[PDB]
Amino acid sequence: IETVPVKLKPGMDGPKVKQWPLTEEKIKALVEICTEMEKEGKISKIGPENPYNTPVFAIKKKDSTKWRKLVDFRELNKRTQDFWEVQLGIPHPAGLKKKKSVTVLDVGDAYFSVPLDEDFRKYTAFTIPSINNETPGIRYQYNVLPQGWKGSPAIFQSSMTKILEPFRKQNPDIVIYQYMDDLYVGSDLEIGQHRTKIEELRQHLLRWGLTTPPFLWMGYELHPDKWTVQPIVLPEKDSWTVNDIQKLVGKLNWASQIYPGIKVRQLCKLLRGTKALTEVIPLTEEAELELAENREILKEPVHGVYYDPSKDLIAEIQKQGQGQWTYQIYQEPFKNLKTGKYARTNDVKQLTEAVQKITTESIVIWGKTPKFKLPIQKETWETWWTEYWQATWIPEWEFVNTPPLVKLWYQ
Amino acid sequence: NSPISPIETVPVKLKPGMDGPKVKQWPLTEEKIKALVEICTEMEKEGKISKIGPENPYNTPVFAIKKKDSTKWRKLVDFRELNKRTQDFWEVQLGIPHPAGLKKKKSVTVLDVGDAYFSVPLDEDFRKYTAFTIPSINNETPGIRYQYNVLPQGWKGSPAIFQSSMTKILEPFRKQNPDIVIYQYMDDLYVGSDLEIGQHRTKIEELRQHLLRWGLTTPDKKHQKEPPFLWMGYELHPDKWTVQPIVLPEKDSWTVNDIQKLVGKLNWASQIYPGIKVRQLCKLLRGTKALTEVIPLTEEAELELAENREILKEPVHGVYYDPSKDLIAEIQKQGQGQWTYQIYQEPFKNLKTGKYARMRGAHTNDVKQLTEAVQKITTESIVIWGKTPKFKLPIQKETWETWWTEYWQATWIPEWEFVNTPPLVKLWYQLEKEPIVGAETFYVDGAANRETKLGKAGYVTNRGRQKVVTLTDTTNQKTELQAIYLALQDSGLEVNIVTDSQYALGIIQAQPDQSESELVNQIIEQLIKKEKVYLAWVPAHKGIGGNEQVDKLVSAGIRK
Ligand SMILES: N#Cc1cc(Cl)cc(Oc2c(Br)ccc(CNC(=O)c3[nH]c(N)nc3Cl)c2F)c1
Ligand SMILES: [Mg+2]
Ligand SMILES: [Mg+2]
Ligand SMILES: [Mg+2]
Repeated sequence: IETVPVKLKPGMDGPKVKQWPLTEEKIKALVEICTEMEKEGKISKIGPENPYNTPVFAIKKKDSTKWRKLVDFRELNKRTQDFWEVQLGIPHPAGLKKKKSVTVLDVGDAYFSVPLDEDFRKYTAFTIPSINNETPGIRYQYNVLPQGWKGSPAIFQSSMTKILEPFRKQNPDIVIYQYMDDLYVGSDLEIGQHRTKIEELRQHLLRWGLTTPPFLWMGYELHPDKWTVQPIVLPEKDSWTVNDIQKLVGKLNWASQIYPGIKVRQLCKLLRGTKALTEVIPLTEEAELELAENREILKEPVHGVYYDPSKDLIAEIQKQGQGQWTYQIYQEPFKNLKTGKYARTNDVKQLTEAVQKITTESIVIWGKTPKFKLPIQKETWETWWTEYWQATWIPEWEFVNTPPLVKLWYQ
Repeated sequence: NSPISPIETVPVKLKPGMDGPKVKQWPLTEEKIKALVEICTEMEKEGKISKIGPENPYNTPVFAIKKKDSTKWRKLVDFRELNKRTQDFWEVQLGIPHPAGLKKKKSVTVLDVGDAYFSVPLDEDFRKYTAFTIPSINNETPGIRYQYNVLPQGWKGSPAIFQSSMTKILEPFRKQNPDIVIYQYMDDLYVGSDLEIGQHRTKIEELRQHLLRWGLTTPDKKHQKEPPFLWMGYELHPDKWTVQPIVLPEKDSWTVNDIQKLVGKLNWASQIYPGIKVRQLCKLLRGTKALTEVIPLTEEAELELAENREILKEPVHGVYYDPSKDLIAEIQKQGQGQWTYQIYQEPFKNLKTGKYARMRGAHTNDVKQLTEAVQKITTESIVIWGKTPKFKLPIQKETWETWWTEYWQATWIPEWEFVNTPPLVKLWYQLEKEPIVGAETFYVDGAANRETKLGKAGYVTNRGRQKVVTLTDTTNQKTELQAIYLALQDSGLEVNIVTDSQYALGIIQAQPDQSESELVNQIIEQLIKKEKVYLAWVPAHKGIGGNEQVDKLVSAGIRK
């Protein structure tokens, strides 16, 4: 089991990221987990000559009551990008998103049997903090491929290929894609048969010593062929006020930055003069046709917008109320690659659910996670997100307060 | 002299690509040279340093200093250059213990480690970089060169390597005495047990002997300090803690220096004295004079300072923490952006107090501020106690509900209850969801010339009114707000307003009750006086009726 050498992005040094405060419950969980990992040889205590740090958290597995350690390798991942993307890049299959069902299987346990390059171990340092700074934090580094580092599947790739070879050969129309600690397995089979194949796959994995409804933000399976447009939708009324038309024109105006063809000339003609907002304006036949044409446009996709693999994805999310959230993924603004809605607690719980759902979709569609613009105070998110987080990855995010009418225009 | 620990050394590197320091030694007075020879001879005998030859090419300057009314010489090594070239280490402490987080113990003992750094060995491979040279008289001949065998004073790695050494040394003691609490802080150990006083003193002796087996000396029973412990600006007593005495000077003339020092002391006091305020005192420092310039106290600053003296006239203490009980946090509004809080487990025996002021953003309301305060206290509690408090808040459940469900940001206050402690947090107006029948519709707009900074604000209305006011040294943003303000002034109790300013709309939709902008404050005053206000947006320059006509009105002479 010779290790694979790993270089950082030349000129970059390792991560030095502050450990965020943890509740006692989570500190105790982590101490217990890490003690067992240390015994098994997966990690080792380190001394102060290691200046590096990566935050750790504890989350709940599945719909299970067992604690799981989540390491936030976002920084290390950014600093090792030439390694896992250029050098050992896992290609992403375009057929996955076209399958009727896709099942997500956690294979993170595979990594702990593969030694980590000795010169790289230092960059995987992490700290278990104490309460009230009673004692210095407990410091460890990894001796094995760690869960959450994009390098680990990059390195484990050739092993995963051997593991999956008989299964892929016997099932040539099933698509299997690895992203970070998970496998995504898609078929066009009837669901019973699909699940029978998944159980078969599990047995193959089991033979390599990998002994792998849970979430509210997704079901047993994903159904990506189901995912279809969230059209900007225009209201339908038998009576129109000046205020209603003004609303409509504002919505159409902003719709026209995304969709070509959108016209408002005729609708604005109806607003000539300085009118009372509640005055009823009967639509002339011209305005009616303009409105009809606009509806047709909004039902169809946007000509000319394509994913660019050299560019980051961005996701924006709006709170719509009554447990509803809207979202758009783009790379250049107004050039929406995908829009949608997540529905049905508290605000922070629901938002973490939407984020996990949107990221999963994005993995399936592009093999990349978006950077989220989250409508919430930074500290509130940082305090609470781990209470509800169940994914083994963590997308990039930043915090915005982007009112007002961007919300109106998506529902 | 003293033991050097037989603990394993920490391996230490220079930063990649860099070599050790080679800084020239300056000639020294005969006096200083003689002092250093005596000092280094004794340090060498005690194993702290060793003689080396001209074979080692490294050097750091050395100096000797003896104070003017004193006979004791000291050696000073200037490790600035070695420090610049030494690797980064893990940070020593992410924070310091808050006394309110301490759990009360029957007996507490403080043990300070004597000559801490000098009792820990330095990595053998790194010692060469610590070389220094006592020069000969008038640098005629070769100097006497030495290197360190132990952690030097002022070297970058000493604090961290000392801490990790102490951590390792303590590990087996902790493993065998899980009941005993031992805080590590700098060269100190603070050691608490609930043992009877006889068995506690026995365990302290066992600890001292354990530490001695590892080359670390500590004070014996006789020399050990007794409570209350004066520690980092706190007093720690057997069943309470507080801040050390705060002296608030009486002065004819306050310097900026005096005012800065006062505010610092008041801020320190606020962690246990409830309701301390510093807002008016802080306002005085928002100038640009510095140091010894005299700032006259304003009346509001005099009133604030007087109220603080009253708060501080009699001692106040906090209690320690009991982990088997919930933490309860209460917050009150003190007015003008100031908030104060107390945290207790049994009413009303505070573990600690605090204040929150922060203006987040240009414009805000009390519901947002309260939420921010709650967030701050929540984080502080996780840090000090490892759990979140239950809150008691001066806002009705219905008010909170209306706000969060309608607001566009995700919010989540954890477990809380309304407490009727006026002033209560509320919202002071609300915008209509629908346009108002029988109300005049105003179409407002503002324009400003970027070159001249002149502008116009104005309205037209469906009842045929119009008005334009001229403005100077303004901006497009300000003119758009000026226009809304005009419409509010000139309208009756119910009014519909149509703006093309997303900026204005965003500000007003968030129901601000306070602003850094006087204009926004004037608009809020009007909004509260109205019975019904409907505010709507339209895109600019689309020939939308009403908006088109006010646009032409305010652009005249300003923009084409
Ligand atoms: N100097 C000092 C110092 C600083 C800190 Cl942060 C802690 C410290 O010792 C304590 C420890 Br260990 C544990 C609890 C407390 C709070 N005080 C007591 O429990 C206490 N009990 C008794 N008998 N005296 C004192 Cl003081 C402790 F004070 C001593
Ligand atoms: Mg305008
Ligand atoms: Mg303008
Ligand atoms: Mg305009």
